[PDB]
Amino acid sequence: PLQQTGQLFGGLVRDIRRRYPYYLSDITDAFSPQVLAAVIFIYFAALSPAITFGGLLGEKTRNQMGVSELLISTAVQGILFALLGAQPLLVVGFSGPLLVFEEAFFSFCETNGLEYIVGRVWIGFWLILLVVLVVAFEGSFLVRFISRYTQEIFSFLISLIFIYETFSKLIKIFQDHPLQKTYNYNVLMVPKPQGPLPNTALLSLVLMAGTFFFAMMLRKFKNSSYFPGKLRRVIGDFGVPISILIMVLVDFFIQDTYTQKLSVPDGFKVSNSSARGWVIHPLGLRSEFPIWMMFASALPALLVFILIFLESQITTLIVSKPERKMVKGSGFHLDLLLVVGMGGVAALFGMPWLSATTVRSVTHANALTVMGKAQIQEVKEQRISGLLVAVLVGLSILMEPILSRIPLAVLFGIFLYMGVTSLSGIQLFDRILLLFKPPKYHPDVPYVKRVKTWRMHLFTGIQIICLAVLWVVKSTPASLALPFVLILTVPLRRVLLPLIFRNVELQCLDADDAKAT
Amino acid sequence: PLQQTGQLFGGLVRDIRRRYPYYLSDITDAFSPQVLAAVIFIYFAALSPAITFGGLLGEKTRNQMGVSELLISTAVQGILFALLGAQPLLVVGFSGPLLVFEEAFFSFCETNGLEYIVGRVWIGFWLILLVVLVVAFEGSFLVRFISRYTQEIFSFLISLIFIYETFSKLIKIFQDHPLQKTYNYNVLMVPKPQGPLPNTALLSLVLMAGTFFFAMMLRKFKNSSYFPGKLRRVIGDFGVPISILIMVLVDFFIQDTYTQKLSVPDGFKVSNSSARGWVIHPLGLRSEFPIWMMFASALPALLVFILIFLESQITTLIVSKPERKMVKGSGFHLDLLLVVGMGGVAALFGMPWLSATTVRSVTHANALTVMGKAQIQEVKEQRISGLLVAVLVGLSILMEPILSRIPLAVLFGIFLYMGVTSLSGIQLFDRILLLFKPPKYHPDVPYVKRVKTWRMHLFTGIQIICLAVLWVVKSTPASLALPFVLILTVPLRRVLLPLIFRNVELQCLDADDAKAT
Amino acid sequence: GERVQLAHHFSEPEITLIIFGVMAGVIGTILLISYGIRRL
Amino acid sequence: GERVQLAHHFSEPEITLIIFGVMAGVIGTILLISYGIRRL
Ligand SMILES: *[C@@H]1O[C@H](CO[C@@H]2O[C@@H](C)[C@@H](O)[C@@H](O)[C@@H]2O)[C@@H](O[C@@H]2O[C@H](CO)[C@@H](O[C@@H]3O[C@H](CO)[C@@H](O[C@H]4O[C@H](CO)[C@@H](O)[C@H](O)[C@@H]4O)[C@H](O[C@H]4O[C@H](CO)[C@@H](O)[C@H](O)[C@@H]4O)[C@@H]3O)[C@H](O)[C@H]2NC(C)=O)[C@H](O)[C@H]1NC(C)=O
Ligand SMILES: *[C@@H]1O[C@H](CO[C@@H]2O[C@@H](C)[C@@H](O)[C@@H](O)[C@@H]2O)[C@@H](O[C@@H]2O[C@H](CO)[C@@H](O[C@@H]3O[C@H](CO)[C@@H](O[C@H]4O[C@H](CO)[C@@H](O)[C@H](O)[C@@H]4O)[C@H](O[C@H]4O[C@H](CO)[C@@H](O)[C@H](O)[C@@H]4O)[C@@H]3O)[C@H](O)[C@H]2NC(C)=O)[C@H](O)[C@H]1NC(C)=O
Ligand SMILES: CCCCCCCC(=O)OC[C@H](COP(=O)(O)O[C@@H]1[C@H](O)[C@H](O)[C@@H](OP(=O)(O)O)[C@H](OP(=O)(O)O)[C@H]1O)OC(=O)CCCCCCC
Ligand SMILES: CCCCCCCC(=O)OC[C@H](COP(=O)(O)O[C@@H]1[C@H](O)[C@H](O)[C@@H](OP(=O)(O)O)[C@H](OP(=O)(O)O)[C@H]1O)OC(=O)CCCCCCC
Ligand SMILES: CCCCCCCCCCCC(=O)OC[C@H](COP(=O)(O)OCC[N+](C)(C)C)OC(=O)CCCCCCCCCCC
Ligand SMILES: CCCCCCCCCCCC(=O)OC[C@H](COP(=O)(O)OCC[N+](C)(C)C)OC(=O)CCCCCCCCCCC
Ligand SMILES: CC(C)CCC[C@@H](C)[C@H]1CC[C@H]2[C@@H]3CC=C4C[C@@H](O)CC[C@]4(C)[C@H]3CC[C@]12C
Ligand SMILES: CC(C)CCC[C@@H](C)[C@H]1CC[C@H]2[C@@H]3CC=C4C[C@@H](O)CC[C@]4(C)[C@H]3CC[C@]12C
Ligand SMILES: CC(C)CCC[C@@H](C)[C@H]1CC[C@H]2[C@@H]3CC=C4C[C@@H](O)CC[C@]4(C)[C@H]3CC[C@]12C
Ligand SMILES: CC(C)CCC[C@@H](C)[C@H]1CC[C@H]2[C@@H]3CC=C4C[C@@H](O)CC[C@]4(C)[C@H]3CC[C@]12C
Repeated sequence: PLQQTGQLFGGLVRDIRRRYPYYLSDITDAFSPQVLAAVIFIYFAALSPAITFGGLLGEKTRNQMGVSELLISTAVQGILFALLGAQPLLVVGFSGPLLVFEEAFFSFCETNGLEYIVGRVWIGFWLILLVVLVVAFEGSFLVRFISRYTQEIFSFLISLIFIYETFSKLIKIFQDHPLQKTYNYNVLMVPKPQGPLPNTALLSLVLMAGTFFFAMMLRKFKNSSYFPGKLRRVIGDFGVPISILIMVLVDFFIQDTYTQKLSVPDGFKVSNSSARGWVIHPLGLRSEFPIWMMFASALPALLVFILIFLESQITTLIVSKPERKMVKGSGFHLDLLLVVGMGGVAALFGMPWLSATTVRSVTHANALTVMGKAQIQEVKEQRISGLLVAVLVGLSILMEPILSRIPLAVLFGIFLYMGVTSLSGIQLFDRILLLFKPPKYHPDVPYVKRVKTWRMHLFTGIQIICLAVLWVVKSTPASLALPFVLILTVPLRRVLLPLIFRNVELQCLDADDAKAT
Repeated sequence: PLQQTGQLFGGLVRDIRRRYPYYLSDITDAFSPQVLAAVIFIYFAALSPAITFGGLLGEKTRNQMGVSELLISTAVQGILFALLGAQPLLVVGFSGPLLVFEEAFFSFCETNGLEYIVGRVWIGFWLILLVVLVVAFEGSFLVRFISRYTQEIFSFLISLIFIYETFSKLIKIFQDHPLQKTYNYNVLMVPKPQGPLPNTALLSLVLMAGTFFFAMMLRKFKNSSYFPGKLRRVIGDFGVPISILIMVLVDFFIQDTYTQKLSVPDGFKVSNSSARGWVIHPLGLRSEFPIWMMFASALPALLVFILIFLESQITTLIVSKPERKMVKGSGFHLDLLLVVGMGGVAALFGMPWLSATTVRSVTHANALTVMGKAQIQEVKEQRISGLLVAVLVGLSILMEPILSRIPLAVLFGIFLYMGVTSLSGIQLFDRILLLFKPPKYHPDVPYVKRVKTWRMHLFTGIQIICLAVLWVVKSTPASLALPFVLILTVPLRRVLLPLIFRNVELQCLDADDAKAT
Repeated sequence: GERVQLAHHFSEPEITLIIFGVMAGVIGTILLISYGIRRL
Repeated sequence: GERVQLAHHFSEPEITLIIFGVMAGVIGTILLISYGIRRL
């Protein structure tokens, strides 16, 4: 799929030829209880970031883009991608880098007296042009130069960031409601608690820990010799939903203590009816949009394109690894065209452009993974689960009576579960564990049996330095430069590592399919 | 050791001959870090019941016997038993049945206008006579008729009761400090919190869960391939102490929230200086002690003797099982003589008589168990750990500045750890788990491979009915009848089970050493 | 739109259609240039 | 002891010694009886 035909739009055409013949199976393969459990799990995995990022976006953009816009964009783009994409297991949504870019662009527009939403429209117009050219010339074939080295550095960094943010949210809860001898028992509740409340921080900690514990136990149970096999697998398949239900009921039957709940917008309305409508005029809403910015919008478009392209294509690489038993193929050209083009169109309606998100997509693929008797046996590859998730996100505004009873701390436990389980297939994480194991215990794998232990540890340590550098860049104002710093690992693997590692060592340590050279 | 010589005091003499030759090794075998870790662990395992039961005793006896008396009795009897007993891994202390008997005897003495402490003196005098006669005629040899059937029913029941009480204490904390919207921020603290406090119940839950989690993780780590082997084993050996220290520090650095702490008596003084001194006059303190009660004290002495005898001798059977790799022998006659005689003497000083306690002793033996490469390899059989535990209990009144900083909830986590780990070697618990497993997964053991699955489950179910009956008897006023109901399992195994099970089935299901008949 | 919106000569459909037509023109230009190159 | 205690003819050591002597007598009686039995 990463080959270059030399024919215009060839990679795109091949993508359609490869996957669309399976379209009927992409529907009938969804008829299973594992697929419904995955739907319920990924629904929360996708809804919570949408609500949280939409709130942050509204706060940081004066509600020019907010929760409702992000919810509708997620729903519509997810529906379209599930129906038309070549890899329907990707989950399309908002991400932290996109939030950072929206912040930076809003600040720039404020400095220069620009309408931020109109500037976004012009970025979107440039995005559509860029993706059409990249897809026309098969630019997606360059993804073949992103080896397991870069894939795993990126995946491990994203997983660690996910876990770190999950824990930071709990720390914030403790910061808002510290442990004190005395509280103001009469504290204003609306819009949010205006002062510290008793039991809230500890109860949130308990709910998070309990959800995580129940999820991890249910996952252990699905593997185990207990109960009849078919019952154990269905209960194990519905592990995250069962844990969520248990902890939600626990919180429900505790009436007196306050816990923060999920909050969706009142209806399907723009976040700021005073600022903009549903359709944004490219020439301006209140003031005429300057002509120079119509051309200068290409550069922010380049940066947005790079962010989306790298996140989405590395995610596609990870979820489509041969060891994951995906036997339907993915379309790098088609998926990029869909994601970026839908984002460019979404800009016209004041809505976020999106990217295929690594943790959500890996969680979705793992929830559809059926395990052999240890060894992955197959994946329920189909379009229904993603489509249903997108529809549920779209309908979330109507199911407020249900969502208002779900504490965020329960979802914190689920987020921790996602973050820990996303590390499984990463050879970098496996090798990091080997740093704390005596050599005799290192498993029988080619990078153990064909590479000296200290050489393998040196290889891991160089990768760890890359993670440290990337995490440092993430924690600075120049965090939008992260894709370029990540790109620098490709020259590192191809130019510098062979200077210190023999060829056979690199075939063992950076293997496209975990082969012994 | 359970043979009958026919010679007066023969079993006692054999016990001394068997174990006292190892006396030097019973000192030098203590030179190891595993033995110090066991000391620290069993110190809390023994101190907390002493404090809690002593408080209950003082409340229920008007402080005629209280915390200080129980602490000193535990210390002195433990020191003597460790120096002189044939099984120094037994832990001698107070138990729930003994508390129940003290309640009943105090009530009886109140009804008839008797001095309770003097009546205890006369019970003790009768106890000394009874044990001398039983030991003189080798009565301890009857313990040979208590097979794994009864041993495991008793052990499982005691473990379940231990876990149940541990959880009931946490429930009580929640009952005293419920989750409420508002609290009286000015609440009297001395002697104890006089009203609900915020964060206390949830923080106690968190401390218990955290201690339990850290202990269980450290136990998993000692087994694991991580770290150098010698470091992993020492860290694993000090698992309970490390968990206690971590959670104690966590609670320490939370200044504002209240947690109940360990409280020892101010000094080495009687609990009620107005009621009695250190020595109790057998003829009466205030009123002349009636003559008829001097004779009638034999019957309560019989009941106390039965309680202590059964608890202590079944505990000795359990800790001395051949599969536990004890290669030094135990003395059933000597240990009974010591425990009961020291109890009878302790009565003269207004102090509790004690029994070798099952959960504490099994915990102590397990902490001294060294694991092969899965398979138990040996046990650090020695007198130093028990002696040091007894000394620390005796010195607890002087180390209040340390004990006052230890929350009870941390010890609740440790108690849960003890309760769960005490179930390991019990075949009844293993078979209960098999009720929830498909037959193909049942392990290759004789009671699986030589008994039909449904027959094995019928055998387990009959045992479960015995546990239900015993637990029901425990929860009624006639809970002092528990030893007799337990004795009824010996006829059940020897008279009724052979009517429904073939001989080979019983050799497989009730094996003295887990043999295939 | 929302509130008071400055009136343009081109409406939103008209201006977006014009922008998409210019984009199509540019794309076709670059594609035809690519077709011409690599052949001479 | 503690507070005001009834005065007895026998002190605590004396009475406990007497009780232990009676106990020793009874134990010796039963032991000698057992020695006599099982032999005739
Ligand atoms: C929905 O959006 C409302 C306004 O949207 C407006 O129109 C859309 C199409 C976009 O172009 C938006 O960028 C635009 O604001 C929100 O009402 C606004 O609320 C904020 C919060 O108070 C205020 O907006 C503006 O903030 C500027 C800060 O960057 C401020 O500049 C002033 O700042 C310095 C110090 O920071 C002052 O010392 C200076 O005086 C400087 O002017 C703006 O100041 C003036 O802006 C306009 C210019 O025409 C004046 O008419 C205002 O009276 C104001 O004096 C201004 O404060 C305003 O309160 C308000 N702005 C407008 C234009 O209504 C609304 O909050 C939002 N809804 C939600 C839920 O977020
Ligand atoms: C230390 O011990 C003190 C007393 O110890 C006494 O001497 C030792 C050697 C033992 O023999 C003890 O059994 C003995 O009590 C404690 O002081 C006592 O506190 C309790 C709690 O208030 C009270 O003790 C007695 O409780 C009886 C209840 O069973 C009560 O009987 C009365 O009960 C009914 C209703 O329940 C009433 O309606 C009747 O009137 C009935 O009499 C006792 O009543 C009388 O007892 C003596 C008899 O001589 C009188 O002199 C008393 O004045 C009282 O009226 C009695 O209340 C007493 O307060 C008190 N008793 C004594 C004798 O001092 C002390 O609390 C304890 N310390 C700690 C820390 O626990
Ligand atoms: C909830 C069940 C209702 C209980 C009511 C009581 C009635 C009841 O439910 O049990 C009868 C029935 C016996 O059937 P059976 O043992 O043959 O069933 C096997 C079991 O399902 C295993 O899971 C299998 O392998 P795997 O796991 O797929 O890999 C195996 O398949 P395979 O070897 O051919 O490939 C199955 O044959 O159930 C049980 O499985 C025993 C465990 C019951 C444990 C008791 C339930 C805790
Ligand atoms: C804090 C410790 C300081 C580490 C200093 C950092 C430097 C450092 O310590 O590594 C070199 C040294 C190598 O020693 P080495 O591998 O030969 O040591 C083996 C190790 O102790 C295993 O535990 C052994 O089996 P087991 O467990 O007894 O059954 C084996 O015994 P056996 O086969 O002969 O029977 C031992 O030989 O350490 C390690 O052990 C490797 C794991 C280091 C992991 C370090 C992660 C902390
Ligand atoms: C899966 C389970 C996850 C396990 C991890 C638990 C992390 C919990 C974070 C607690 C620290 C925190 O949040 O600290 C932050 C807070 C407050 O800080 P401040 O300096 O007052 O803030 C300054 C700014 N103000 C003024 C706005 C607040 O601390 C506290 O009030 C201390 C109480 C901590 C309770 C410890 C909980 C139990 C931890 C151990 C459980 C095993
Ligand atoms: C290893 C970790 C152990 C896990 C087990 C946790 C058990 C905790 C016991 C809670 C119930 C209780 O204690 O309930 C008892 C109390 C009060 O009851 P009441 O009717 O007001 O009493 C009547 C008498 N009064 C008036 C004197 C009080 O309930 C509550 O205030 C409800 C709050 C419960 C919080 C739930 C904690 C989280 C549980 C799930 C964690 C996975
Ligand atoms: C750095 C931290 C995280 C890990 C500490 C342990 C690492 C560095 C240790 C564990 C086992 C060690 C190896 C054990 C034995 C030898 C053989 C010797 O001829 C070359 C070095 C080599 C191969 C060691 C290199 C260092 C090593 C890999
Ligand atoms: C009672 C609850 C706790 C457990 C439920 C499962 C138990 C009762 C089930 C699991 C497997 C079952 C066995 C499976 C197959 C057979 C073979 C048949 O020829 C006799 C009964 C027998 C041997 C069954 C008896 C009941 C059984 C032991
Ligand atoms: C890649 C995307 C942005 C399309 C190409 C950008 C440039 C070449 C094109 C796209 C549409 C064009 C605009 C369309 C409409 C008008 C109205 C006219 O009265 C002034 C020029 C102006 C404002 C044009 C300027 C140039 C323009 C911005
Ligand atoms: C098994 C133990 C209790 C010893 C045997 C009990 C009986 C036989 C003995 C033990 C010591 C005896 C008591 C010792 C002292 C005296 C004082 C005397 O002026 C009256 C009788 C009296 C009070 C005795 C009665 C009988 C007695 C209670």
